[PDB]
Amino acid sequence: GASQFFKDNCNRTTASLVEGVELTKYISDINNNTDGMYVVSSTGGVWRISRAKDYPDNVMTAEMRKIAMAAVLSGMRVNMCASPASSPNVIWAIELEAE
Amino acid sequence: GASQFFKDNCNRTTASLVEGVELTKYISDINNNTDGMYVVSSTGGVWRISRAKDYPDNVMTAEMRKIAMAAVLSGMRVNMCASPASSPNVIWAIELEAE
Amino acid sequence: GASQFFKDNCNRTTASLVEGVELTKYISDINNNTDGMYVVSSTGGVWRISRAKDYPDNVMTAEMRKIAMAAVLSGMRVNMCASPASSPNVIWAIELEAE
Amino acid sequence: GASQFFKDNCNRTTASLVEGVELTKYISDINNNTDGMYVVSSTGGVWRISRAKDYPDNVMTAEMRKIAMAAVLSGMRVNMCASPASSPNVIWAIELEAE
Amino acid sequence: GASQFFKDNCNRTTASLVEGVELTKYISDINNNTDGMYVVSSTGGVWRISRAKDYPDNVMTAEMRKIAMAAVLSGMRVNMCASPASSPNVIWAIELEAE
Repeated sequence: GASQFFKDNCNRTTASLVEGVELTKYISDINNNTDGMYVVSSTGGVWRISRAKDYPDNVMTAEMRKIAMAAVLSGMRVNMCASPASSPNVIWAIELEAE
Repeated sequence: GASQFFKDNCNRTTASLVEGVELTKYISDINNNTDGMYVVSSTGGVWRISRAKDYPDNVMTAEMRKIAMAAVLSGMRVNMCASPASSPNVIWAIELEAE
Repeated sequence: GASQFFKDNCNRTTASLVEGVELTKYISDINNNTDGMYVVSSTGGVWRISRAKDYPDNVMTAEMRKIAMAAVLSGMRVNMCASPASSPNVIWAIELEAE
Repeated sequence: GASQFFKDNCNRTTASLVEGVELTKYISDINNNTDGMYVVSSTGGVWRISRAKDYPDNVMTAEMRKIAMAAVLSGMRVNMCASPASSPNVIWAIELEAE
Repeated sequence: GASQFFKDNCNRTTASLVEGVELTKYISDINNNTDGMYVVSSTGGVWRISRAKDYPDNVMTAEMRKIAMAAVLSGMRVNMCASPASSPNVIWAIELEAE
């Protein structure tokens, strides 16, 4: 489940905390309208991974992409801090968990 | 099979949707007349991977290459949104599926 | 245990050595007040990974991220040289340990 | 075996087609006149991996290094389009095969 | 042990050949006087991985880090061309072996 750190850091934002998600699809799309990176959960949820060109969020967002692909390949679950009202929703924090 | 999101997104374009493709070869070529990144399926179909030097699509196309190689290395299948307006067809979106 | 080298180099700083830690979560966060990369141990301790924009520390901190993610995915333990001057404590050195 | 596509593209070059090669060593060297990336086959052949500073071949050559490393670590075979009469030979195209 | 190519290339320098090293720790350190990337063997020896800011040695030094981490993670041995001038000795060339 979500570490207390992660939980605490999400609640103080107007985002929703999603725990123990299994990601089953990883999407790269450069079509004009959908241009971006997406993940889909086992339950059919869809999320957009945040993007950023400038330091330092270009680092965090790169790692988000690494975490998402690692979850899909290995079946490890993730916890997410994501916007609560949109389709697809956007990821603002993600936590890869071994246990 | 392809997620609904992925399906929906490809259906809005001139491109066609290819599902359940097993990629078995990954190619990098720097000969000027055939320069490019390609993948080959178990049936011998060929696709070119999109490239881009500018942000943000240089990010998405880097992720397409990562997805392509992951699929070849692990046998995991992919869903593609490919444009038939070039030989080989060009990948505009790709979906890695565990499930 | 930490190598002699690591041990000795951490001793000559104002930070503390943490040995044989099992990392079980890896976090990327772009929320306003939490912006960064974090790791969580099997014992619920939390650390911030250092970051740097310019050469050569950009290389070192990139490797810290690769090491931390490798530890989470493989169960390999780490040794850390962390400064407790911040909360969460910040990693100044990290040692991946296998065989 | 080399895909038909890969064969045809090397067929249209001045190179040699090298099939079913097992790569067993991966080398990085920064010494003055031997500097470069090289691979060695199970039977002792040596090839230099092409390098390039400029887009788009900087992308292709990075992918060639990734394919080389993957073949070494996983024992997967590669097909090459390479110079035939030097030592080391240079690789102009490489195909990673799961098949 | 080392390929003959690797041996021949090291022997043209002031550096020394070290063979069949099993690396067991991988270190990233940004502390002021110990700022760099290091590896430690099963035998307890320590080496510094070369760093480079500009093309083309930034490519080769990036590959050295990749090789070093792979060795630690997989237990695969390396051969190194290392200069005894500095302490710890500096890796100028490295060869990952599979077979």
